[PDB]
Amino acid sequence: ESHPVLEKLKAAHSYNPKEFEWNLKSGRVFIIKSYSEDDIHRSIKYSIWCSTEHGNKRLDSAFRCMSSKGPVYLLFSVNGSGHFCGVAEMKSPVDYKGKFDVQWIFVKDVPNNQLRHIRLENNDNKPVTNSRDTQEVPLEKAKQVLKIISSYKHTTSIFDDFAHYEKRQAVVEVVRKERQSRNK
Ligand SMILES: *Sc1ccccc1C(=O)NCCN1CCOCC1
Repeated sequence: ESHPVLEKLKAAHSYNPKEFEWNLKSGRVFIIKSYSEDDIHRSIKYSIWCSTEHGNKRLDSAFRCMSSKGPVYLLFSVNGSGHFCGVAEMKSPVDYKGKFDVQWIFVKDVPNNQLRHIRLENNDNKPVTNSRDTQEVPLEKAKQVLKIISSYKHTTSIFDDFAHYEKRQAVVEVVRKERQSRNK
């Protein structure tokens, strides 16, 4: 049983492409720390993201500075998960509490133990796996991360729980409408 939303997305997008250029000629790369799986699922299916107010202004500034002279890539992980879950390219400036277009490219779980050896000089030389939201990754270390994420032979991804997230969204909307209706 495969869900038609996911079937539609997989046919319209080339997720986890075999020929991905990790040795970037230019670009900027940022960590995104999400609060929940549900937000990741929502972002993949609608091609949008919202950071915090401060996070939005940092990504807005970076995208407009890049002026399409190179990509802005976002490396996604939810707080506490122990893996990265995909990478998207930022595709629009922030629109105002503030959302922007993203294009998901990799959707796959990469355990933190494959990336912990990469450390970020611009964040007290901490592992890239102990970053906060919108932490920027230096270009050479971004190449190392993207090469590992691109080539890692993943065993699972959020897509394996896709129908679960669909039902969760649908139930949440009905619970809210009933609750709003009882307040009137
Ligand atoms: S608005 C959006 C778009 C795509 C995926 C998730 C979301 C979302 O609703 N996020 C809610 C929590 N955010 C945390 C950071 O501050 C903004 C809201």
